[PDB]
Amino acid sequence: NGLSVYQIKVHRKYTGEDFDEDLRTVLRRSGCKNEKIAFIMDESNVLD
Amino acid sequence: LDVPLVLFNEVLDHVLRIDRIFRQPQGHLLLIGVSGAGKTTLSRFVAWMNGLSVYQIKVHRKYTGEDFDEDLRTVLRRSGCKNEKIAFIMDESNVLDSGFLERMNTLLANGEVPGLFEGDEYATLMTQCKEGAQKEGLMLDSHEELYKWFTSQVIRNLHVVFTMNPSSEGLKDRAATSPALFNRCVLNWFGDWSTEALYQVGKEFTSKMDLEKPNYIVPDYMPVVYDKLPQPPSHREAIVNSCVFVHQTLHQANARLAKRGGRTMAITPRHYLDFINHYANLFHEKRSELE
Amino acid sequence: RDPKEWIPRPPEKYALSGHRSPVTRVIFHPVFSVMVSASEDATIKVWDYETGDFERTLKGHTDSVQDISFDHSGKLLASCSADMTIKLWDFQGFECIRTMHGHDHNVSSVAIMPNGDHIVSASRDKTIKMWEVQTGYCVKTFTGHREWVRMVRPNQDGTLIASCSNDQTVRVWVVATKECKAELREHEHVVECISWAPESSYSSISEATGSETKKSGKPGPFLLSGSRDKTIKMWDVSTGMCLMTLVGHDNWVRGVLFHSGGKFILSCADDKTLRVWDYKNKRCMKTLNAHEHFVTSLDFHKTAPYVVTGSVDQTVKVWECR
Amino acid sequence: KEWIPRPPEKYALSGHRSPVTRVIFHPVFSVMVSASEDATIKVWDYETGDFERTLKGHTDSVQDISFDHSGKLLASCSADMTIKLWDFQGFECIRTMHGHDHNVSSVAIMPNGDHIVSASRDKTIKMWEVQTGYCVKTFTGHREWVRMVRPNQDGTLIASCSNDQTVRVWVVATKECKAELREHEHVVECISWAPESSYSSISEATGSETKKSGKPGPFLLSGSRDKTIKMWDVSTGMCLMTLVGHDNWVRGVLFHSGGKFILSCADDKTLRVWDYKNKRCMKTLNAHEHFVTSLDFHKTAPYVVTGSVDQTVKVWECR
Amino acid sequence: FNRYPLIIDPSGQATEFIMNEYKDRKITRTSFLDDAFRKNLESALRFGNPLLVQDVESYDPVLNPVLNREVRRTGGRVLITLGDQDIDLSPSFVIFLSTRDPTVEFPPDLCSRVTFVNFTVTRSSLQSQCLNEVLKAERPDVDEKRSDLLKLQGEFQLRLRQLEKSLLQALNEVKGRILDDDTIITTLENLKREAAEVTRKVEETDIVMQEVETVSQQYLPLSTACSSIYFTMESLKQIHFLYQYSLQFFLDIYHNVLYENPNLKGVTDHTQRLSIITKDLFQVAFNRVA
Amino acid sequence: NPLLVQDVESYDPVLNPVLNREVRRTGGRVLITLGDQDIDLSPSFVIFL
Amino acid sequence: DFQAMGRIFVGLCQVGAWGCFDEFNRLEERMLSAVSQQVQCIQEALREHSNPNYDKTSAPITCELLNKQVKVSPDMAIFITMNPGYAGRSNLPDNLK
Amino acid sequence: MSIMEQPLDLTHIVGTEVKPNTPVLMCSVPGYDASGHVEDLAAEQNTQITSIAIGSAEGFNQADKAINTAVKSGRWVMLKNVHLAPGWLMQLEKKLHSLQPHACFRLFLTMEINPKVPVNLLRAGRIFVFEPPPGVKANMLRTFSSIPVSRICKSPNERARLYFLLAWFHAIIQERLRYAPLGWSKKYEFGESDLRSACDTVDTWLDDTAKGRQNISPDKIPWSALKTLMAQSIYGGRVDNEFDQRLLNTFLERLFTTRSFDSEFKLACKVDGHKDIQMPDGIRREEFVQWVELLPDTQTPSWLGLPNNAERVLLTTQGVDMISKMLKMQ
Ligand SMILES: Nc1ncnc2c1ncn2[C@@H]1O[C@H](COP(=O)(O)OP(=O)(O)O)[C@@H](O)[C@H]1O
Repeated sequence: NGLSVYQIKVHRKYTGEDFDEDLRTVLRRSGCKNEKIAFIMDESNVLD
Repeated sequence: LDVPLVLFNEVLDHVLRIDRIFRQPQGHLLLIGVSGAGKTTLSRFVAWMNGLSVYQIKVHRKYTGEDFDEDLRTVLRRSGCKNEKIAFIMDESNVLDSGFLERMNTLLANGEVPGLFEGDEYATLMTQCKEGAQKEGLMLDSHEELYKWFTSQVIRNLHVVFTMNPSSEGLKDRAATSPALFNRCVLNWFGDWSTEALYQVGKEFTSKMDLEKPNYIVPDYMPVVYDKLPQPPSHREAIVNSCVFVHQTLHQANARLAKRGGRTMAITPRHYLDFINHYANLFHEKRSELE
Repeated sequence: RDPKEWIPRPPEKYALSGHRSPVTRVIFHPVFSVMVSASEDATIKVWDYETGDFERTLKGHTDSVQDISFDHSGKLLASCSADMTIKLWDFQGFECIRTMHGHDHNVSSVAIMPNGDHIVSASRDKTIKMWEVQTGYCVKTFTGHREWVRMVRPNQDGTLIASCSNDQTVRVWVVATKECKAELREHEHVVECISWAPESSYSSISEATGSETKKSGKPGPFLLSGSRDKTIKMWDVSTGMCLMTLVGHDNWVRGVLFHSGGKFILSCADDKTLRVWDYKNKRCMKTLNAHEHFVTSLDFHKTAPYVVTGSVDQTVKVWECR
Repeated sequence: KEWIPRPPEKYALSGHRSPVTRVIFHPVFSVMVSASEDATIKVWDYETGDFERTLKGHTDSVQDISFDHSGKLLASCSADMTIKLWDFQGFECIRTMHGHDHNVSSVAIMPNGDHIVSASRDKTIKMWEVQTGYCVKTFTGHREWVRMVRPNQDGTLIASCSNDQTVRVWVVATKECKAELREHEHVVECISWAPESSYSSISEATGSETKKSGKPGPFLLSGSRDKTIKMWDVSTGMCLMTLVGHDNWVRGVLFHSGGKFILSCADDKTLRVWDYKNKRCMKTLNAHEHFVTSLDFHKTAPYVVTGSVDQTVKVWECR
Repeated sequence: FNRYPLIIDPSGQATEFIMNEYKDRKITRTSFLDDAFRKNLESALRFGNPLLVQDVESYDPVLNPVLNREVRRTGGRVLITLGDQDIDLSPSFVIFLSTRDPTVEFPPDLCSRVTFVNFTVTRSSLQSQCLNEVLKAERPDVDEKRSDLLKLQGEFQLRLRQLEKSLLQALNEVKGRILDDDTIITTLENLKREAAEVTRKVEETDIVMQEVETVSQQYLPLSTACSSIYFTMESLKQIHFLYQYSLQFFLDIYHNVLYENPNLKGVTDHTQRLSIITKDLFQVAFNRVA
Repeated sequence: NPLLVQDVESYDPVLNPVLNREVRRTGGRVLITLGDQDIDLSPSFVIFL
Repeated sequence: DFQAMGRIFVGLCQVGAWGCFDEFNRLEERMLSAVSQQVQCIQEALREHSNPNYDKTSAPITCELLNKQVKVSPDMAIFITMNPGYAGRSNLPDNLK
Repeated sequence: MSIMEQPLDLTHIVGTEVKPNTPVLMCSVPGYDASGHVEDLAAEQNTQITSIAIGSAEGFNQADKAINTAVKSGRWVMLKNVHLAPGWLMQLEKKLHSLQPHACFRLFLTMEINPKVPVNLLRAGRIFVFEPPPGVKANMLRTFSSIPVSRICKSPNERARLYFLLAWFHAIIQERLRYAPLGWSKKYEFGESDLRSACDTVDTWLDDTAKGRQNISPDKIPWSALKTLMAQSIYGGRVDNEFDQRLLNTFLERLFTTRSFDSEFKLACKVDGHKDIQMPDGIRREEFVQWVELLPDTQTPSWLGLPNNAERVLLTTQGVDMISKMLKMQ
């Protein structure tokens, strides 16, 4: 469909601030740059 | 770094001198000597000893002032914000423009470049400095004392090493184009390898070679080249003296060739190292083939 | 056979099949009555389209060959492959005279500039590079695309190059000064193919789109862009506006080009069909069930009435136009 | 077309460790396939003489290999009493049909591309299915070892040559030997039928009279160890012409793609091209230092390959 | 060489010699003026391919770790840090730097990092070239005779060396005593008879080489004059910067005086032709240079 | 460089592309996108947890 | 530079005006060399305008200035005023003089 | 050394002795250019030539495009004042080396004798030095070779005599520059442009006076017009000294009079103390050219009106310089 797949790269030090930065990146790309993005995330990526 | 080094007295003296500066705040070095003398290798080794991280700018044909500014921003961010001890080894061949010298002068003297960070870069620098001050236990909010803390961190952490060949006119011009290069930098005159250094390198490298001749007759008029050569020299000592004489002969050869008006290439200690390596390899090969 | 009105017809002339892998691109020799087809088996087979007989295979590429092009004289052939190399072929002796490295990833397009002294190539490292034919040196590097650049094509005089990328945009560059003249972003998917408008179609395009005659007399270079949203769009490079959108393909458009007379548009897509577009009325005249699998490329002979299409079914077909 | 091999060569491919038994051409790709006696089938690129791959699934010496019309399958027979069907897209054995006691000599896929024929020492010719793998009908009537088997251009007629001096033509539908030919001086070894491009060229070459239907009828040929090559009429069963002059036992025979010349190999270490309509072409061309085993003619390309006992495969230019 | 060489050959003969020596190793000829020099360098470093780089006056400082051999060995690999990315240095890699400018100046660091190999034109080599050229122009049969003689002498000496080495190897590889096995005696007799035949061939080639030499003695003064003329032309740069003349200039002068000489249209005497050639050599050298 | 990684109870979710073999061929043979860096995968690599 | 002088020349050619360029040697030597080409083109266009066979009913005389065809009026002229005694001023190339 | 005195035959050298891969470097002393010579050569050979003046970036672009086109199409390329771009000259030399141009391709690089010209470029190409002709005889030979034959031989038969007088005046004026303080007050730029302007003036005024007649009277030639124009605009324009202008007026009034058509007219008086240069009696170009070619080898400053000792110190200095040059390359 032409969407750009985005997946957050979590790790042991992945905290809320990193997740907020990833959200800011995705929202900037998909709202300012008019980019279609498929934000794929798993339940294991929900650390909080 | 997996490069073999032959240790002589001057090497120990120079590594001690370099180690002295790296342990001082705002300790910058100005190493002066012929290329291939080991200035960069010794600086990297001593920086490894003291925990410093060696940084060198990757200059190329298309390198310009903006690339140097970006490299300076990277070095300053690592040294000040991240509290990292960095040895900034920079050579005279890295100076493609006088703006490089202006930035270097300001950084060496003041410890910061007032206009290096601007706009988005300045905001990112301030955020990183706030994080670093929080990490160090300081509570700093306004930009002024944050920048002051960054400057203090850079002064305490960043060490700059300058290596350049001994050009008299070049030295005189650099004494004015970069005044902080001669006031904020400790000048170490490495120079060329001395006759004693050449003799020690030849003795150490050719030690594994046999070079033993019990029936060697000492000539009445010994062509002494190394002053501290023993009066009844052995065969090995004579061989090393001949090697030193060969190097000095190339020096005199270039002197005479340049006197007439020809184009000469500089003879470096790397020439002597290649000479002794070739001597060892040829000796081994010829001995093996003859046997 | 009106010398500027023929269109391909359903009954094929030949179905040439010697490739062991999907045929990537097919081109016509500008001078000789011979044909060149590149495929994914790292081979460049050469065919004659008058009698439909295989002639010789040009090998030397390690991985799949993605594009091939001829210079104006037809004496040199430039091919790019998936092994990150560009090879220049002496088409008289059929030997590879020069191999050019420097791209960091798959090189998916190549084109020889109209003067014949430079080679322009696009690759997956999001860059477009220019190579001297004589020395093989990389002399320019057009950066700015955010994704894999799929095609690069110079205009008639070689002063402009257009490119399409996976970033769903078409960029028009200036060869002399490297600047990006225009950024044509209206496709809703990845742009597959591009093509420039010949000067014989300028008046037809102008009177079909209703564009008033400019005081200069030059309507402005026109460009096409087939993309994966199953649409073909005609652009005005001078103003950056999309003159028309051509709808009717059932799948991703793979190749697009003008009739040499500049009266129709020929396009092929993955819907297994080759379509003839009457851009006068912005509608499709003829649909040809070209191949039994995806159709990857097409070419239209400048003078002779022949159309050739390659396909993923490893078959090259020659179409008589009547 | 007047394609004729020339004494100079381009590549002498030598990768086999055992004598080569047969060589064939791929229908569509620029691929040449050679079966040898080391239980392996090798794949070559005759255009540039580069080794490509080997298919080492067989147990004993591989005897005969054959493609189908599409060239997507490769049927192989060996002395291990089995017929292996190879998938030429992935080059992996997909079906190994068993039975057919004792050494299997020949194999062939009829143009319909759904069934296989095979000849063996057990004095019978079997009929297999590509899709399933069951031998459905068995051909009996040969009293000795059947050497070569070759079908027609539309999957209806089959000829089998054997040591019993008989070349019996068989029918798919009726399974009856409608034509039995026992006239050769010594062992018959190789057979090959006539393409439709040469049917007209036989009328003025022999003077045969057309029947009421007007068609000259299907045509035959059978080479034999008696150093004589003889072409036969399938419809009638009578002799057209006997080609004589080979020094040693003949092992392979086939027709020129243009249907004008006769080109064959034999144990005389030489390749011989013969004309029959006018008896003008009698070119003798040495090919290998030892016995020459098999050969093939490219349908469209000007290339011919020959396999020999010297473990070498050679490619000749046609000019 | 220990340090990687930097070749200086204005004539370009050393470059083609290097390309021919490393042809079997797939040597790639690149340049510092190529924007894709980094990619070729990294490919050669990773895959161990010989590399020849031209236009060294535009030297790229990215080669500094490669020329200095600043390798880091860890995990059995040899890591070279070409810029910012690590590359496994294959031990078969070698790089040659070349330039066509004999007057180019190099910074002292580059002078330290490379071994200078200078291909200058000597008086003896130029005399030999001029003598061979005049022999080919005037006495082509003698020229081809001399070429065949040189090839034969080279082949014969190689055969003699091989026979001597094989004789030593045969005497050294015996598992016991010579007369114990007859095959050793067979091999020794074969080697000795081959050596005798090759020595006879060497002697006959030597006498025909003697006659070839004695017919070429007449053209020696012309070659000496040619060498003197060229080395006078080369020294004309001392009185003016504009008097820069290459070897190809003098070679073109020689070719013109040999083959494109009007004064040789109907003259067939060898001595007369030689005198005319010398006189017109001086005249044409002055006319073109001045 | 075969690797052995202990303490898998604190698994680091960065090996997921490596463990899933999420590679693509061509343009450098086997390419693995470890995070944001397009690493080139060595066929001799193996990891034990 | 070359571009500015070319544009001024285009304006003077189209208007039909006299261009007096004082202190002409204050330009760089390379710029003077480049400008010599445009001056020569304008002078050739003027010269081919003066031949008797030219007729005003035919196509007007044009010259190539800045990659454009610019009509050259017969009334225009180029005058340069220089002080050659000032050290540091550029030396006009021989093709321009 | 007699070839060096003749005018340079660019046609033969360019056609035969110059390979297409070798650029034709034409270095000239200040005051001389080789552009006109090459344009004339291309015109006489009916060869298209692209002339580009180096000094602008778009100039470099056109130079590159023209070279690329010509190496394939076999045309000629001119690049003038290339001494102003030494780095681009090195780049061009590197480009020229790896090149296989057409058989008829020729590249002419017009520079002056400048120490900044790269040495590798000088070695790559063939150098031709353009400078003042060695003497009066050579100067008249060059002047007569430059002017087309059909241009001198027009309808009036007196045009050839006027052209010979103009050539002699040009040679005398230009050879006086070798003696800088004596011949003139400063090194004036008397060159081919002045000669061409004077020739055009002579043609225009002779055509205006002689309305196509085959012959004209010697007194009917517009002597005053030619004298005034050549003293005020053509040759006297460069003169900024009143005494240099007086000398030019003296030469013009001595040469350009109706007495110059007399059989006993004296071009110079007492050159060696006894002999003097004599006005040729011919009426066509060939006779005057033959007279020029018959001029004695020996030349003294008395040919120019200067004292014979005006060249003594210069000759001594040149001899010492020749000795030093011979001793500098031993
Ligand atoms: N004491 C030494 N013994 C042996 N080799 C040395 C020594 N000092 C320097 N070298 C050689 O010099 C090279 C590095 O020289 P470097 O320090 O870069 O020169 P510079 O001082 O001009 O920067 C190394 O490859 C090393 O082999």
